[PDB]
Amino acid sequence: VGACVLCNSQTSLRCGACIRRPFLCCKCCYDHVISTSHKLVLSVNPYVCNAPGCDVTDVTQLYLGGMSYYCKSHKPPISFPLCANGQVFGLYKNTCVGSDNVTDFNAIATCDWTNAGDYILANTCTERLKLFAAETLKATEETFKLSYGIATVREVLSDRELHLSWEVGKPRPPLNRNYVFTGYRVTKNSKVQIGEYTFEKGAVVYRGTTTYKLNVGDYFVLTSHTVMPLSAPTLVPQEHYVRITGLYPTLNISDEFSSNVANYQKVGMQKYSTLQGPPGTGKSHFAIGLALYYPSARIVYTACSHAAVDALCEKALKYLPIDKCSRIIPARARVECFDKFKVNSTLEQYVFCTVNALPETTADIVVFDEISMATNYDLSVVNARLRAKHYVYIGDPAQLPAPRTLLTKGTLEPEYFNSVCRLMKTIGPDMFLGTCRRCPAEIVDTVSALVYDNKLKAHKDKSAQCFKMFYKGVITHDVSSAINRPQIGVVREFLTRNPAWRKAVFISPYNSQNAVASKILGLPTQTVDSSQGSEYDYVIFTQTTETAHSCNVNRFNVAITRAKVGILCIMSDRDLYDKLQFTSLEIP
Ligand SMILES: Nc1ncnc2c1ncn2[C@@H]1O[C@H](COP(=O)(O)OP(=O)(O)NP(=O)(O)O)[C@@H](O)[C@H]1O
Ligand SMILES: [Mg+2]
Ligand SMILES: [Zn+2]
Ligand SMILES: [Zn+2]
Ligand SMILES: [Zn+2]
Repeated sequence: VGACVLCNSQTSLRCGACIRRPFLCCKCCYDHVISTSHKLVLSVNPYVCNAPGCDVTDVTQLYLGGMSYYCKSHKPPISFPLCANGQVFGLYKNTCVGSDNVTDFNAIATCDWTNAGDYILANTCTERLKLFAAETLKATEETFKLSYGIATVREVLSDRELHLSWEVGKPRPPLNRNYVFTGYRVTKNSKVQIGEYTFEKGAVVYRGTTTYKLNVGDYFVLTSHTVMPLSAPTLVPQEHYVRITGLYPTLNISDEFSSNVANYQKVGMQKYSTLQGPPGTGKSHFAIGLALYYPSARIVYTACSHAAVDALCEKALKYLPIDKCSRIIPARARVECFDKFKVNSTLEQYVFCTVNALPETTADIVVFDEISMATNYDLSVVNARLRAKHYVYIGDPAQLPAPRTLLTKGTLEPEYFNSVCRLMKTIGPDMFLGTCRRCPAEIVDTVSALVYDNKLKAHKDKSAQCFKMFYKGVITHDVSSAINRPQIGVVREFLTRNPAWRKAVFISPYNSQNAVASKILGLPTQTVDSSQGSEYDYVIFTQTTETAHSCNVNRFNVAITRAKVGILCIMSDRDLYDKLQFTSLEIP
């Protein structure tokens, strides 16, 4: 027994065909079952024909007789429909209102999440539906991981190398660092977890959360996480204040964070505040300075990726007392991340943690950085677990989004990423930093006229070290990713002529190209995903292919805006090459 998801009308009915089983009132249950393929209803007992040897679970055929339910063919003459005239028989069959926006609920519950419009509706609906939509999406995504087959240990070559065998009749997941597996040891009458594992193609290379000596017969499946019911909203009700509440501002502040003191005051004058900033404009710098303006306040810094949280940790290292910081890493995951703070010291003034690894705790201010990669599920988790006085949502909708791996056909705008990005595109951000304080003028001019509507201002001047070369090269593939060796050879010859560029960071859309360029060039390699929130003096980027993946403007924007001094872009698509306001080089 619970509350309807479309009315809040008390009811005992749930839809069994919905993969989330939401409470539905008598009218809503009727409105849903008559217009969709969903016909199973769950009350105290599932509505099913009490006739011996009958299968009818469809509520549209069932009738009530005494204390049992019968189908259309096994019903007595005096028997009444369970679902008729617009309602469904159930507890509280009389406190049933009826929603006007049930058309939305039907589309959300029945869509496969392969079109952008399915995600548009999941962000433009009511708040009660946003939580439901995020549950259905995450459950759909987690259910789609079961379509891949099991991988078992066939042969152990060494430690960091394996031979795998694949469960028949099912496809194989892509082998790279993005996809994390779980290993199991087969016991007598059960199965026990061995840790976390990731695989790459050399015979496969492996790294584990443990040093376990995996033997033949152990198996790996994509790590699936529990979909939790969402209670707290994506955004709490907005409260505006008349003075600063709960916080005591500092008397003297450093000259770096002096330009944000007006915005820092606005943070403490309202329940939640949004800061939109183009790349390299000081959004994360804004977040760490907030701690210095409210020295007594306890701030929780969170983001959706371990990379973005590490970026905040690096800045916090420079500006905050190191003995007041902590990095929250989840139990028994090796995944290498910033360990210059105390690890898993939840009761510190400053806490740096990932969204899905958040502990249930209070804070004075909550800072959510890189908001473009967030989802409504993430926003709900943050309000659920972190109870704070102030919520600061920081990010750039024109940077990396959350991976919507089931989204296939169509283009989703940044305005439909999540409810916080929805505010930034409609009513505007509460705060805004419009001056890029990191990249040279050539990069800023490129991204300003490319994606930021010529509204991005540069603080740095032309460094004259931003170069672009047009070489398609030779594209070679292994399964998921791709490799362009001639484009790497261009960098190799370039690296001799510019010896100040072998400390540079190599960026590429494909991480097989990263591995190949790491072996031949021997440079530090970062993916666009792994470079988020980070800045490097010199960046070398090879586009590798002209595929739709490599030509993504947001992905391309993030990659080239990582450089603070110089960048070299080996482009394959002339459309993006000509839109680069760099200096062109000549072929040898
Ligand atoms: N007021 C400031 N004083 C000194 N350095 C600053 C200031 N604002 C920004 N910077 C520097 O400019 C760079 C950009 O800041 P940062 O906060 O990392 O960018 P960002 O807003 O997070 N862009 P992104 O990587 O998309 O998150 C960093 O090197 C900062 O140290
Ligand atoms: Mg940032
Ligand atoms: Zn349903
Ligand atoms: Zn209802
Ligand atoms: Zn029957």
